[PDB]
Amino acid sequence: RRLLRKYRADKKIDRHVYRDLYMRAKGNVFRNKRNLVEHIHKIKNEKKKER
Amino acid sequence: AKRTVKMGVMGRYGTRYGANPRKRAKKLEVSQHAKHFCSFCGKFAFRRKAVGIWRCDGCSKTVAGGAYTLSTPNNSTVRSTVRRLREL
Amino acid sequence: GKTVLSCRKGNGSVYQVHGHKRLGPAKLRILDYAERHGYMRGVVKSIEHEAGRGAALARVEFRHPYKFRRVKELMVAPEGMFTGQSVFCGQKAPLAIGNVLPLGQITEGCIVCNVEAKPGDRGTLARASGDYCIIISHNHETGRTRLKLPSGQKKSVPSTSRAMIGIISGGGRIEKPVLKAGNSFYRFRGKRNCWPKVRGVARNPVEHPHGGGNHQHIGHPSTVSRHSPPGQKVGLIAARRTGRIRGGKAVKGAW
RNA sequence: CAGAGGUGAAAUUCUUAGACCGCACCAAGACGAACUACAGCGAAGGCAUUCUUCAAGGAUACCUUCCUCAAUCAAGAACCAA
RNA sequence: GUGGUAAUGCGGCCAGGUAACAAAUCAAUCCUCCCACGGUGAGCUUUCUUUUCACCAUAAUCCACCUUGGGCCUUUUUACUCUCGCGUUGUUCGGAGCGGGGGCUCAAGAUUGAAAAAUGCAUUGUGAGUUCUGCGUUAAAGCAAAAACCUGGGGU
RNA sequence: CUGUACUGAACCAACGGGAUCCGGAGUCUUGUUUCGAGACACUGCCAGAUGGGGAGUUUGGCUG
RNA sequence: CGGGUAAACGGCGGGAGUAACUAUGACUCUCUUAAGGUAGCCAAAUGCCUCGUCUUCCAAUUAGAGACGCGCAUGAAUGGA
RNA sequence: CCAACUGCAGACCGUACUCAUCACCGCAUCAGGUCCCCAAGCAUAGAAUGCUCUGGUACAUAGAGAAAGGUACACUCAGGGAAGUCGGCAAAAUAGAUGCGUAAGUUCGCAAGAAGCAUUGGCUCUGAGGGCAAAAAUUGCCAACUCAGAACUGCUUACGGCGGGGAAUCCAACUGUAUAAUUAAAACAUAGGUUUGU
RNA sequence: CACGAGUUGUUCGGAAACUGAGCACAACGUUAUAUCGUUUUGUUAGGAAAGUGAAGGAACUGAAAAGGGGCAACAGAGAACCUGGGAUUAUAUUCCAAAAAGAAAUUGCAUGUGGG
RNA sequence: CGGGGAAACCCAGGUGGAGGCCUGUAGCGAUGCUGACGUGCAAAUCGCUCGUAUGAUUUGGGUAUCGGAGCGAAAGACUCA
Ligand SMILES: [K+]
Ligand SMILES: [K+]
Ligand SMILES: [Mg+2]
Ligand SMILES: [Mg+2]
Ligand SMILES: [Mg+2]
Ligand SMILES: [Mg+2]
Ligand SMILES: [Mg+2]
Ligand SMILES: [Mg+2]
Ligand SMILES: [Mg+2]
Ligand SMILES: [Mg+2]
Ligand SMILES: [Mg+2]
Ligand SMILES: [Mg+2]
Ligand SMILES: [Mg+2]
Ligand SMILES: [Mg+2]
Ligand SMILES: [Mg+2]
Ligand SMILES: [Mg+2]
Ligand SMILES: [Mg+2]
Ligand SMILES: [Mg+2]
Ligand SMILES: [Mg+2]
Ligand SMILES: [Mg+2]
Ligand SMILES: [Mg+2]
Ligand SMILES: [Mg+2]
Ligand SMILES: [Mg+2]
Ligand SMILES: [Mg+2]
Ligand SMILES: [Mg+2]
Ligand SMILES: [Mg+2]
Ligand SMILES: [Mg+2]
Ligand SMILES: [Mg+2]
Ligand SMILES: [Mg+2]
Ligand SMILES: [Mg+2]
Ligand SMILES: [Mg+2]
Ligand SMILES: [Mg+2]
Ligand SMILES: [Mg+2]
Ligand SMILES: [Mg+2]
Ligand SMILES: [Mg+2]
Ligand SMILES: [Mg+2]
Ligand SMILES: [Mg+2]
Ligand SMILES: [Mg+2]
Ligand SMILES: [Mg+2]
Ligand SMILES: [Mg+2]
Ligand SMILES: [Mg+2]
Ligand SMILES: [Mg+2]
Ligand SMILES: [Mg+2]
Ligand SMILES: [Mg+2]
Ligand SMILES: [Mg+2]
Ligand SMILES: [Mg+2]
Ligand SMILES: [Mg+2]
Ligand SMILES: [Mg+2]
Ligand SMILES: [Mg+2]
Ligand code: NA
Ligand code: NA
Ligand code: NA
Ligand code: NA
Ligand code: NA
Repeated sequence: RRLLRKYRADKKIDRHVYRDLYMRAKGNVFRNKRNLVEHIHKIKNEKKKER
Repeated sequence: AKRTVKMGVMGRYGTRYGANPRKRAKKLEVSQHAKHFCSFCGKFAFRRKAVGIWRCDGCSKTVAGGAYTLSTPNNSTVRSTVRRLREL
Repeated sequence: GKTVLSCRKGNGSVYQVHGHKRLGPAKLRILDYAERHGYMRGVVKSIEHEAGRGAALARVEFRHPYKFRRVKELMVAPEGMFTGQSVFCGQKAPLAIGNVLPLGQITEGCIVCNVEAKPGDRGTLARASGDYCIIISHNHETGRTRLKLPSGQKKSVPSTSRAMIGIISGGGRIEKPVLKAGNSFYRFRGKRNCWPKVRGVARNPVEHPHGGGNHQHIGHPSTVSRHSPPGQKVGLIAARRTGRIRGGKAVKGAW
């Protein structure tokens, strides 16, 4: 949660992504911090391709 | 994952009081711990405190009704009867 | 022999009401002049539970009729009474749940509770959770109202007796199995010292007519006369009948 | 006021502590006769007093809309007299 | 009496409030223990040992005023348009007003100083315990009261 | 008999007349505080039945 | 006197014949009660006879278990299973 | 007028000591009983248990000292393994943690730690699990322990503490209660069921 | 065992001064007999149980206010003090003497300064 | 929260901490040894073993109910050996 908060404050992810990852973090989707970061990077890569 | 097959909230009792007493108790147990619709304020926020005492989290109304549900059907029938009789 | 338990309880002693946390007697308003000739308007300030009682109680605030002061009434709350509700009591009060009217002003077929057996009783009939009376008919000549009590008996009272419109709150309580001796313990904690119950045949013949024997048995019929003295009047007291009731359950009580 | 009931005939049963029968009522619970039909409605099971009320369903009418959205079935689901 | 759009700031009688209340969870105040560093004393020293042990303290009561959490005000309020957003470890919450910006307020602590070194004995950072406090489920069980005190509503 | 058909405030009247009373706030009392019963059902005495609830007492003798 | 009532106290039968060999007895006659022990269960913590009979358990079982029921004297909120 | 000083005055009773293997009750300085607060270090899950700094103590009649026979909060025992006994009484046995695995029956909750199988030392390392600051997916500094996996190297299987297990029958549903001082049970209670009076 | 000592408080505990489960004086009733009963479900008693804020010309008079007087907690409520001492043979948040080692808080009365 | 599902719903993994739930301290009891002792440490104790240990739990103080009586989850238990 502290990671997601910091990422939202620095504008690395938007509100929709923050909310989704927040509910998935509460649901035991990410095993550690690096797992969450890699998922964030994957989201950002797909977003760049779409853009 | 679903944690019990049939015993829902009654799983706190283990194997200890008979299936039928557990089941009849369970209907009312589930009713008395559920959130009930508040006709004032339009939310599902009525919770029973003590037997018959129902308090809404939303509008902070307290309502007397029902040992285990918010309104007994006898109450609804009586209310409709009283409305019809007053309108007579 | 020694004193039977049922006769020991009459001494009071350790068998009296556990009333320390009780809020006080629940009553209608005093049948004063304002209620006899007009109506009094009240506000439900709180719905509260009290130890030993299934039904909910309502604290209703009225203005004093003769002084600058507030009067707080403690009533047995009908189902549906909510905080902030206006309660009208009196001769001219409208027909609505929670309002208190004389029985002659209440239409036949109406469901009522907190019913005065005598005018000014402040309520003695249909007060347990879920209970109510049904108004059967009025006799405008004799000024008496006939009603059906929760027991099934029909009783007539003066039409000046007041009733609350509705049914007593807290209904449905006896439908949930208790399941545990501890739950019975907590249920009777707020009432009186009457539990657990020891069967008379499990006692010794010194303290109970059913006591003794080399088997547990009542050695004589358990139906006893209405004229039995205390200490002998145990078992099935002046029973008209015994055994499993087949077909229609007859209304209990006197004729 | 001396019987009533019931049967092929009886008896069990009720009855001068008044039964049966008679008139007007009272209460409670069922049921909705005749009209009632090779008639109507409903997927089936089913459904008959009146009035007030809720959502529906079908047919018909159409120079309305639309454009293949259908037919029928393991699995699964809902209803179902006594 | 008086200021602020406001939250709110400052100089007989009647009705509320404090007193005043079961549990768990998670953070925790002091305090206890440990570790790091640095002083002071002691111990061991055949041989090793930048070592081992002890100590390094700050009461009540006051003044001023850098966080955590709760309540609230004002302002933006196309905030929730078809995957709404915020937030807890945790059972949530929002047009009956979420979130953002800027404020008001309460409760716990910080920090500054007065006390206070004139006293005491021969030091300034972390990690674990710890319920003061903060966060305002069993129940057919819903978990005292009063004095005293506080504030208002009316009136002088 | 001034109000009605999901939380307000209301007290120590003003006001109007007569010389402080008066009314505002009606007056009256073969009188019961009010309501419901009612001369019965409640008090005492007398009488009958019932009455292990309880008290007192008894439950022979001879006897391979 | 006359009704009611057993989740009141309680109660809940025998002897005398019968089926192509033997049996035992669906059947029948009878004496009889307030009713004649139903569903179940059993040598059961309830069975005298009794260490009952059969099976199983052991090298050997007055023990244990599973059966059987002529049940001295099982059995339904005196609650049965 | 009364809100900051200032002046004077602040009465009564309790207060030693003890609170227990010697201060109370039990005839007594009695291995019994008696409410509350503060509560350290290491091992460890730990207020278990073992040892220890501070505080406390060496007070319980002692000395000498291998008779038999005892008692023990003391052990061991070849071969057999319940043949002992009314009866496995007593004793032995099992044991922590982790992974795997787990039958009949069942009120679907359990039965279950069913049953069973395996592994755990010591050393030297490797990996994973964070916080703060200025494709920040990087740049420095730093703290707390855990879990996993290797190589090497040992065992005399080695402190404490710590279930034996299975197949059935009778009874009671269960947790409770109960003959202080011979009976703890199948007895009582219980939820549930029924009846009676009103 | 003998002799001689030792317990220091505005603030600590109690009481002055709260209510609880309860108790039972008065009152009334009962009893041949009070040495009995009722006595908190807001509350005694057929029951007239209030004795004084004010004023008005220094203590004398008197409105309104319903339900007598007490007791029951040394763990509930309540309650203004806390460190240092080279200060004892033994007491200490109780003792310490003008540099009270000292630092406070809090009552009750009085005195001044000032007020708007 | 992930996966299936036309729908009703189903299959996972995490979170959370319910229970007159279990192992086990203190506490509260007292099963067995038919151990110790049995002119005792003791007019009921000691050791090991054992039941329970969030509840119908344990406990201080206060308070209420007694001898033809009280109280009793009932043993004729207890009411100062
Ligand atoms: K020796
Ligand atoms: K040895
Ligand atoms: Mg009482
Ligand atoms: Mg007995
Ligand atoms: Mg008897
Ligand atoms: Mg008997
Ligand atoms: Mg029996
Ligand atoms: Mg019996
Ligand atoms: Mg005839
Ligand atoms: Mg007639
Ligand atoms: Mg007839
Ligand atoms: Mg018709
Ligand atoms: Mg049917
Ligand atoms: Mg006798
Ligand atoms: Mg003789
Ligand atoms: Mg038979
Ligand atoms: Mg048999
Ligand atoms: Mg046998
Ligand atoms: Mg046998
Ligand atoms: Mg057998
Ligand atoms: Mg029967
Ligand atoms: Mg002392
Ligand atoms: Mg002590
Ligand atoms: Mg330890
Ligand atoms: Mg220990
Ligand atoms: Mg000693
Ligand atoms: Mg000795
Ligand atoms: Mg051997
Ligand atoms: Mg060997
Ligand atoms: Mg043998
Ligand atoms: Mg032998
Ligand atoms: Mg053994
Ligand atoms: Mg299985
Ligand atoms: Mg098993
Ligand atoms: Mg295992
Ligand atoms: Mg049992
Ligand atoms: Mg039993
Ligand atoms: Mg059973
Ligand atoms: Mg238990
Ligand atoms: Mg038990
Ligand atoms: Mg005994
Ligand atoms: Mg029993
Ligand atoms: Mg002496
Ligand atoms: Mg009292
Ligand atoms: Mg007192
Ligand atoms: Mg004090
Ligand atoms: Mg338990
Ligand atoms: Mg012995
Ligand atoms: Mg006996
Ligand atoms: Na008898
Ligand atoms: Na009258
Ligand atoms: Na008798
Ligand atoms: Na001792
Ligand atoms: Na274990």
